[PDB]
Amino acid sequence: MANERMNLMNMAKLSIKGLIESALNLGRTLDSDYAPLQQFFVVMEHCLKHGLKANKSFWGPLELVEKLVPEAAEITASVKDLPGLKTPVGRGRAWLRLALMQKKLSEYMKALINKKELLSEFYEVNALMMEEEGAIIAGLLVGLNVIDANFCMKGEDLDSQV
Repeated sequence: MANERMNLMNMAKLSIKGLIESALNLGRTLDSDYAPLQQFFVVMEHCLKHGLKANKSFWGPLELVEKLVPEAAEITASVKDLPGLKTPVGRGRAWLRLALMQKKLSEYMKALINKKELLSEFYEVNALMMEEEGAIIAGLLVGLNVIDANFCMKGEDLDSQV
């Protein structure tokens, strides 16, 4: 279990660094078609599912966030109202994308890992989010605050000068 954690963290380090470097080279707003970003969401999900106690999957832990950081209220509500979103895993995926758009993911993950008593309801004692790897990942996520992503309508696609 301690090895699976280290592998996931090394997987996260690589995805975070690749996303940041690639996005900076690209220079424009990112959306769902951006492969380095799709990789980040998948790795982040694998990290959040690790050591989950045997069902909201990783959505369970993400729900606690708004109680620790009020600002996460709006996106939490948004996902509970997303058109056709029917599964917890789906809500967890939409929540991650909106958090990345808000440039708030590091803040939300740091708030969670710092409340292991609450997290224990959802994770085993040796889960990534319950261990040191989880804390390193939350710190590494701060670099993603530079990412400009929009998973909805982009104003630049609609504008025209009269």
